[PDB]
This record gives sequence, C-alpha cells and structure tokens, in this order.
Amino acid sequence: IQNSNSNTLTTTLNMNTVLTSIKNVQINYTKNSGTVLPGYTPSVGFLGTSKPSLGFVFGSQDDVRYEAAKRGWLTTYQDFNQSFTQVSNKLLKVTANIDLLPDLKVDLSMDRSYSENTSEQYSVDPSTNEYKPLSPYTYGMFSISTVMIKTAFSPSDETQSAAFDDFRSNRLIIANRLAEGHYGSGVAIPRYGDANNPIPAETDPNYAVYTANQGYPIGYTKSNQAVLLPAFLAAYTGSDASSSSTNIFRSFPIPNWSIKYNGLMRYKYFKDKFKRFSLQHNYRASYTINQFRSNFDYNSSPKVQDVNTNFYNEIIMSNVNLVEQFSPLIRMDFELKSSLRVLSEIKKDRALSMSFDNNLLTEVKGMEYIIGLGYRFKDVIF
Amino acid sequence: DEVKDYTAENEKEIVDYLAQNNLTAQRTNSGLYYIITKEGSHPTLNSNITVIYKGYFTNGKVFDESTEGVSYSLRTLIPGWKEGIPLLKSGGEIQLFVPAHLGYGSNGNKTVPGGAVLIFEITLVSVN
Amino acid sequence: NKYDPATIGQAGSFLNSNIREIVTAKSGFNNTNVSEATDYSVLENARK
Repeated sequence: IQNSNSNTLTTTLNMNTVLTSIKNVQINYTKNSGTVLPGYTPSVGFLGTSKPSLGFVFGSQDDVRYEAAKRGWLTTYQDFNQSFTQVSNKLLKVTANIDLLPDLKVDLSMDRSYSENTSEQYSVDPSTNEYKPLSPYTYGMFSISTVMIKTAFSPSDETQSAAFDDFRSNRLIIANRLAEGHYGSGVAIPRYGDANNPIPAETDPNYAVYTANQGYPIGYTKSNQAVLLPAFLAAYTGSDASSSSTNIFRSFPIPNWSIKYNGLMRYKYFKDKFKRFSLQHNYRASYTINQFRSNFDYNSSPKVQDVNTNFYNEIIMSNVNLVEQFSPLIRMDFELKSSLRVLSEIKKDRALSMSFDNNLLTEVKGMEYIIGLGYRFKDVIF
Repeated sequence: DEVKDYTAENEKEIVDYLAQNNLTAQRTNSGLYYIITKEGSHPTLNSNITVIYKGYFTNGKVFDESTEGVSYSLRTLIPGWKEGIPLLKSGGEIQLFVPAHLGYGSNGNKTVPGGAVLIFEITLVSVN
Repeated sequence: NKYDPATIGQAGSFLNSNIREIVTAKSGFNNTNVSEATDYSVLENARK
C-alpha cells in the first residue's frame, strides 16, 4: 500500500493596507510526502478501504506500522526482504519587495529546500505482534539561500586567499567547541600531544596522524567532517567561528537582494547630457548539500572512532557546495542626448565545493566585464 | 555554548549504585570504576580483542549487547574500555561503570542520553 | 578474509601499512606470490 501528499500554500500577503517600505511579501510553501508499506495482508472492498487508517487512505503520513502490526495484518514471514519507505520534500520560496526610496526598487528572495528518504526492513514478532524495524537508514538533499558577500571581494588566487587562511585557522576553534560539547569541561580535554595520548613511535600506524594534529582534541582532527564543515561555512560566510553554528543544516534562509536604482535623473541629469541612467545589482548565494546520508557506523556500539581517529558522524556527506553569483554586480545602463547608448555590466561568481572524500577544497572563480556601445551618426553623405 | 558538567553527578550515581548493590569497585584516576570477577592467562593500545560484552544503564535497560564474540581494535572504542580492557587477560571478565566523560560524552547519541552513566559486563575471550 | 582493510597489519593480516601508498603497494602484501594486475590493481587519481 502506498501514500502521498502534495501540500501547497501560496500567499501574497500585501504589506500595504519606517518599516512601511515593504510592499509585497509573497510566500510559497510546498510539502510533498509519501509512504510505502509492504507486506500488508488485507485486501480492499469494492468501494475502497479504511483498514489501516482513514487518514492513511487520504495521505495522513501518521505512523501506521506499529498499529498495523498490532492488529495482526502485517506479514508473519520472519525473513521479509521488502522495505518500509517514507519520503518527504519541502520547498520555501519567500519573496519580498521594498520601497526604501521612491525611485529605488529592491526585491528580496529566500529559498530553502529539504528532501528526506527513510528506508528500513522489518519483521513482526510472532508473540505480542510488535513491529521490529531493522537497519533503518536515511538519505536526503538540502539547499538554502545564504549570504557570503563578506568574503566576495577578498583577493583569492593560487598564491594567497584570506578566506582560505580563515578556513585553516577556524578548524582548531571549531574542534575545541565540539570537544567542549563532547567533553563537558568537567575534565581536561584529551589532546593528541598530551601525556595520555602521546605521539607514538615511527613504527606505529598512527604516528603521522598524531603528529599532523598535535594540539587537537582526540576525536576532532583537522580531517573530521564535523570540524571542517562549520569551519568552511564560517570562513567563507565571513562569520566568527567562536560563535558560528556547528550544525550541518540551516533553518532561516538569508535573503538575497535585487536592487534597481532609476533615480539619478532627479539630481541634475535632466539637462546634464543624460537621457536615462539606471543601476542594477543582483546577489544570489546558496548553500547546498547534494546528498547527505545517515551513518550505520554511528550506532550504540562502543566503537566510536574511525580509522583516522575521528569520531563517527551521525550524518555524512561527500560534498558541500557554496555558490555565489553577482548577476550583475553592477549594470550601468545609460544614454546620452547625443544617442550614445552604454550598457556596462560586471558579473562575478564563486563555486566553492568542499569534498570530504579527499578533504580538498575546489574553488571556481569567474569575472565578466561587458561593455555595449551604441551610437548613431546622423545624415552622413557618401 | 551549552557546555554541561556531569562528573560530580556521575560520580555520586556510581557510588550510589555500588551502595545499593553489594559491590566493591576500584576507582581509577580518571573516574572509571571496574571489578575483576575472574582473571585469565594483556591487550595494548594496538591490539585486537574479541568480547562478549553487555552494556546497560543504571536502571538495568540494555542499550548495547553482543552475546557472541565481536572483534575490536581497542583504540577505536570509548575511553572507558581503553582503560578497563588492558586490566585483564584472555578469559577474564570485568564490570565497568563508565561515566559520561569516559563514555559517550555530555551529548551522547541515539538511544543513549547525554550525561549518562554506562555499565558494562565485558568478557575478554581473545587478544588476537 | 585477511585482506580486511580494518585489520591492516595488526597481528596476522596479509596486508601491511605499505598497502596504503601507491609507491609501496607491492610491498604491502604479506603473502608471497602477488602480481600487480592479478591480486590487485592501483589507480592514482581514480574518479568516483
């Protein structure tokens, strides 16, 4: 038996009818869902059914597994290989409009996407008819609007990058914060260079790992995803790693702006050789996790450290992408009374992708300068 | 930050557990309590061990167990095991009273709340 | 079997820590008759 929802909510929320500059607040919220329950023994009637629950027939997504097993209409086979599956998708597209100045048009946009897939095997205990989930796991997608304009204009090339130096330095701060979260300040934080965790001999397999991060806490090296993901985000968003969040996901989308300024006509440009003059500026940045998954290594066993002595992470991901785009950074579109058209614009984009497979940061930088000249000589004699 | 201290309350809970149950346990410098029920005929940091351990909270509910032998590296485990397992040889059994800072920490994980005292009944069957 | 990556060179493994390095890949085997393209193969910048 299967299930699905297609929840949709569209609102215009006209702020009209200091803060009165806000004009429209358009909000779109889409929430899809779905459930697949295999091993369901009962049949259906001529006109339909309500046997598992009336809500499930109308896409409730409320749990029915345990009630269905209790009522004895799940399969009694103890080696059932079909998986109970649940999916959930969310999309938020808040859009705003501001009128700070009479001739200044500002558009704001907020985005947040979140996908979630759950899967598990199951069996029903022959006694007490209790539902037994087996090896449940999770994978999903995340995306959210962010702002990293603070590091957008710091020079970064093959020879120097201030933001990357911040990324290097933030690792120890984030590791210390995580260690204080794990070792709750009641004891001295164990470290790779202290007496209790000495650097081993040259023959030991962990000599190099211990030497590489001497002063880091035991479970939080420079290679731990939980350490360097918040370090990466804080470094490239221009945040302070001492207080920036160490969470993988973000709740509040940071708005991105679209600025249109058709206002220089009213200063002196009526008869100042200009017929029109417009300035435009668009900024758009997103933080994306293409695929995160639950970790079977993150369990209740006493084994808590991986081969690199890092603590196991509940949610693992291969990559995280930070994308920023000035489209355009500035667009000077103007015309002179001699009909000299100029359309000059600058574009800028950054495509930071940090890979946790190889712990390498791949940075794609772009620059585009466009100049469009339009002139019309009048009455030229051949 | 939300740093929480559990050393004192874990210590008092452990000593209360050793009070209600007629058990005497030796205490380490790190706050770990252990009891040697029997001794066999010592694992190091780089040593593979096989255990038949059983882990439960102070109220008796089991959070992790291995009725059959499971092999571990003894350097990837929680610090409480790293301090307790080297105390005996193959065939011996130990009763651990790992506090939170030697166990899963102030945050814990799923099925183990943060700042929880762990109790382990570990049998070391081999140090292969 | 004894090729388990988790137990590389612990007590009785068939692999040493040299197995992790491309240059010393051949020396990473404890067993004797090992060939560079039969028992194993190496890639230096393998793409996922």
